[PDB]
Amino acid sequence: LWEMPAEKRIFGAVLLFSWTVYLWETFLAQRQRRIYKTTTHVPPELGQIMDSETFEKSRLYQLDKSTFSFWSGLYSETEGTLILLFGGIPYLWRLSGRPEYEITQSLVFLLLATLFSALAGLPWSLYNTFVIEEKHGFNQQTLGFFMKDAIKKFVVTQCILLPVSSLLLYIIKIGGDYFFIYAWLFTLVVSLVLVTIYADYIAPLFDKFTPLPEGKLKEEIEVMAKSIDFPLTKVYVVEGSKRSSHSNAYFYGFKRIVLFDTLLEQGCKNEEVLAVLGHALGHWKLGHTVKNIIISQMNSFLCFFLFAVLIGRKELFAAFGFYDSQPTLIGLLIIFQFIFSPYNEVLSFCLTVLSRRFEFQADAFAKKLGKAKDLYSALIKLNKDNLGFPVSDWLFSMWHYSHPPLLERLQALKT
Amino acid sequence: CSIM
Ligand SMILES: [Zn+2]
Repeated sequence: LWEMPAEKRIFGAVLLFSWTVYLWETFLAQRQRRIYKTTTHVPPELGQIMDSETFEKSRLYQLDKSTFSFWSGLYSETEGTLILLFGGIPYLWRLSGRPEYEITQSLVFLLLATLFSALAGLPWSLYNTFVIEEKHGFNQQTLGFFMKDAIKKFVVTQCILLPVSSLLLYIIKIGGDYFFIYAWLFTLVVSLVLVTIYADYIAPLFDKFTPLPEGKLKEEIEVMAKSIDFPLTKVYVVEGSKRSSHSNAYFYGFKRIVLFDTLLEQGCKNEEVLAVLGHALGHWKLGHTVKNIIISQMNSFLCFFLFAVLIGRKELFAAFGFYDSQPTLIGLLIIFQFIFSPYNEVLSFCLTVLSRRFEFQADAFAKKLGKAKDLYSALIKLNKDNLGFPVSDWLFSMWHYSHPPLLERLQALKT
Repeated sequence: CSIM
């Protein structure tokens, strides 16, 4: 073309996509913000689900969350655009200087990159917990706990990041010409290792983990565990009351159950807790856990393959300001976080659609166990506990909501 | 997976 450039065109394409996706999500955010402002009256369908006092408490909470979501989101989108345009990343790469040498430079660049990321986002994080979560009486955290936890998490992150990054960069630089297969198999091992280690060693460092005390709930759970042939080791009661009044539950293994102390206490009755367990046990029995891993490793193989195909192109490096050298870590950032952006956005939308279908299947499994009436009462009680707005814009919930709306889940259980 |  005697009218358009090459490297400057692909850089513009990245930013043009990043802004259209942002404007799409902002249009969606505006569409749902209107729902919070318009629907001031309790609907006749969700009339028995929520009362006028709880509905208005939920209306203002989701409204304050929406306002923050915009400005915190806008700052991020502006920062990203400004760092790229100003040429922050290549200049930050230069200041982290002065195969082992490139890996060391990549390691210090990463240490500096994550340090700025953590510090710039910390005031926004501090606002959410101490202004939004505190105004609507959810937060139970002190400024000291928040600060001590932020450092705790940042330290633990770097101690996992640096050795994994150094070994991954080593495999790409040393290995070849089919380096992407060993690099994909390395991430495959690192994924399964960190999954088993996390809940047993990493997770108890930030939150107090204690096994469920013996009682009517503990005995009935073992009866249910033996019934579904679930290899239960122990049930855990996570001290989530030290952070916030929010209630939830999860499960892990290679097996142990994880339930919030806010859900057990106020919370949900023992009959409702067992129904919530029956739903979570559904993801194990229906193989939702195994299916999600198969998708994640299929995605990384496709990504590493296209990376190996595009790493050789010097045009993508020159686009973002890298002319003198083509660094490996920089190649991973440009291709995985910018070139793959359209694919990553489509895949995320497809996985959100799948997550909703996986939740309906786990709810259907809870009904198949007979605890349908108990789960119906639990879902409503947990919605009041977390001040969840029952009304939602269809276009917003279809794109963002990993869990289907309360009214949709309740109607499937009633049937 | 989760509940909420
Ligand atoms: Zn679930």
